[PDB]
Amino acid sequence: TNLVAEPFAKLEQDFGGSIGVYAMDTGSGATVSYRAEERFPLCSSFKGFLAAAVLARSQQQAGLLDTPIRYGKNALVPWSPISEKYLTTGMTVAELSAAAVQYSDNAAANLLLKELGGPAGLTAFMRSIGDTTFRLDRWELELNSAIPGDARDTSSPRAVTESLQKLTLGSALAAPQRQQFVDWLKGNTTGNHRIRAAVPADWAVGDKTGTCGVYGTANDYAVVWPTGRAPIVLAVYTRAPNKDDKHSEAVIAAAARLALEGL
Ligand SMILES: C[C@H](CS)C(=O)N[C@@H](B(O)O)c1ccc(F)cc1
Repeated sequence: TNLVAEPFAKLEQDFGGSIGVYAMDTGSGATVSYRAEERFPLCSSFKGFLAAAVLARSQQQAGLLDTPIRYGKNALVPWSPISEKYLTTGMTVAELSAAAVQYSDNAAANLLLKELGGPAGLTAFMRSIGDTTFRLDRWELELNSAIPGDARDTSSPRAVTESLQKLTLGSALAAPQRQQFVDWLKGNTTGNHRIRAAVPADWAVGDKTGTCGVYGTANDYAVVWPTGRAPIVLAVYTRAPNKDDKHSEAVIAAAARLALEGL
């Protein structure tokens, strides 16, 4: 819990919806929590964990990452800029994972989900590193419905942070695989106005965003490297109760700030 929750409550009330935060200092063990136990839509942030499910297989399947995929045009659901660009060449499993992570590429996420046996398969992976909260049920783009109280395609900020720590900094992935996942996260292009905007620009960050396009539901999670110190892992999710509600990158940044300053 949190005995100085007031800063977050005010931010949430001003926003009009739900804020969800869970931050961990790996070095000290300190944590900041606000609706950290409550379910929020993953939207696109599942793609980070997806690439990690991929990097995990690649430890048993050699050359999985270099495997080209010659996808067709009807793989190209909206918001697939990298896939769209590379339609004519195809793309490797690695490049798909990269584009999944750093551009939120929709088609590339679906192509990887297929290689792993769909949402249930990604969900199996996360159960296998100790996440009993995460569940992916659907593909892009239906998984973005963000319907109030729908448990499909949801996790909790703390289980997202705890899983992210396992895959980037602990033992769930082999050291190189682990380095590749952190490197993919560090090259993200979509998170500049969210958690990154709350960090001092001297700290290395890798993050993955999600944006459902409805119900003011948007999110981001991150590993952040302070000067001289163990890294911080955090997740900041949002939703709102009207379909019409606009999400807010500012609130995600602000809530991340409050977590970082809490720590
Ligand atoms: C409707 C929404 C676009 S607003 C969508 O279909 N997918 C989300 B995703 O978060 O799952 C998304 C958002 C931004 C991107 F650049 C890529 C993907």
